[PDB]
Amino acid sequence: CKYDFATSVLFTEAELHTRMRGVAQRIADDYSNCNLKPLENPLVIVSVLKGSFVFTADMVRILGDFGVPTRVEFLRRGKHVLVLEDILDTALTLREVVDSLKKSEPASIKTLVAIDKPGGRKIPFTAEYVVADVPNVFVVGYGLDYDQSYREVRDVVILKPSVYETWGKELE
Amino acid sequence: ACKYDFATSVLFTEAELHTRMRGVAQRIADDYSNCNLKPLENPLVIVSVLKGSFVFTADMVRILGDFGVPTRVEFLRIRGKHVLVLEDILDTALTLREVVDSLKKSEPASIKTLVAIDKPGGRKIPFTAEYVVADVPNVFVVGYGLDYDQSYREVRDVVILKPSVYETWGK
Ligand SMILES: O=c1[nH]c(=O)c2[nH+]cn([C@@H]3O[C@H](COP(=O)(O)O)[C@@H](O)[C@H]3O)c2[nH]1
Ligand SMILES: O=c1[nH]c(=O)c2[nH+]cn([C@@H]3O[C@H](COP(=O)(O)O)[C@@H](O)[C@H]3O)c2[nH]1
Ligand SMILES: [Mg+2]
Ligand SMILES: [Mg+2]
Ligand SMILES: [Mg+2]
Ligand SMILES: [Mg+2]
Repeated sequence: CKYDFATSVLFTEAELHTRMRGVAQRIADDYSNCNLKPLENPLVIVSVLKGSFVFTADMVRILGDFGVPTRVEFLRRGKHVLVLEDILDTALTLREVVDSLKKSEPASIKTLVAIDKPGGRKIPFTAEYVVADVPNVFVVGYGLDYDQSYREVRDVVILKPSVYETWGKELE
Repeated sequence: ACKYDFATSVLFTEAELHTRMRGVAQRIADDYSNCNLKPLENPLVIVSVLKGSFVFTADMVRILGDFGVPTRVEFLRIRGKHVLVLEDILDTALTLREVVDSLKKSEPASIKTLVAIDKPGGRKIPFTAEYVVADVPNVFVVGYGLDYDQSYREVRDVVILKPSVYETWGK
């Protein structure tokens, strides 16, 4: 492949940004009757997990270029809150987090994930905004990690078992 | 001269910063090639500080990744490890000192500092960053992680903040 520990590059960096610009136009349309201004009424970004900091940094600057001003917060009333996550697999985290952003009842609350793994659900969750779908394969890159590594990968790729095995007999 | 409204001037852009970051990534590559940096085994621990360094952290770990500097991030808003702290702006250098001191009490292999914006004239205590992306005078800024009350972090460029914005807002 293009990398030396992958078998396939699912989504490149040019694809996600292109998709995130598309979703940004969707969020700019859906949030045009909210009167989104800096300070007074800026959209809130809830950045769950530890691997959502790459997607969050890219998204807040794509929404800003689409006139959708934001204010971020990290979790690792009268406000339209937006929860962001690197990947949506089992969907148990968001559900709790989403249901937990309601106890401080916001103006409105939707979810935005960069990578949706709809095939690995345990409870029926659906995000209003998804940048891309991926089959039930393990994909590192764009902040995603295998034991805290390979987050720095600009692309969403698939780690070769060898990499997962070669690291096996170093642990003990 | 400003490409915005909430600002009087544009000190540095997303393009000015990115080019400066590749040059600092190479030096990070030069000075860390003797440590034998490898994923999982011994990656370069990037300790991101504040809520604002998260932008500068997201772009810098993808430039250090281009030059072959694998990393594992930690956010503080390490034993026998090479730790590299990152912070958006360096002012009084107080916040940096304590974080590094606290980090020093875990005995990391090494430990240096990397900032995107340094305000050398804002020093309460003396402090030198091992790596620096840009220098600004003693003016209040926003953008690229630098915020005005949780706002303006989304600005792609580091800009000086207009006075009207926080005389009107600070009452
Ligand atoms: O790099 C990765 N590529 C993947 O495909 C993947 N799938 C799940 N994870 C791990 O899942 C945890 C949170 O995901 P969920 O809450 O959606 O289960 C996080 O702790 C992740 O480490 C992955 N990490
Ligand atoms: O948005 C901002 N624009 C600025 O120009 C600025 N100067 C100082 N600060 C704040 O002061 C802190 C300095 O921390 P140090 O002790 O490490 O210098 C930083 O971490 C910030 O909290 C700023 N925030
Ligand atoms: Mg996650
Ligand atoms: Mg993980
Ligand atoms: Mg050097
Ligand atoms: Mg390479």
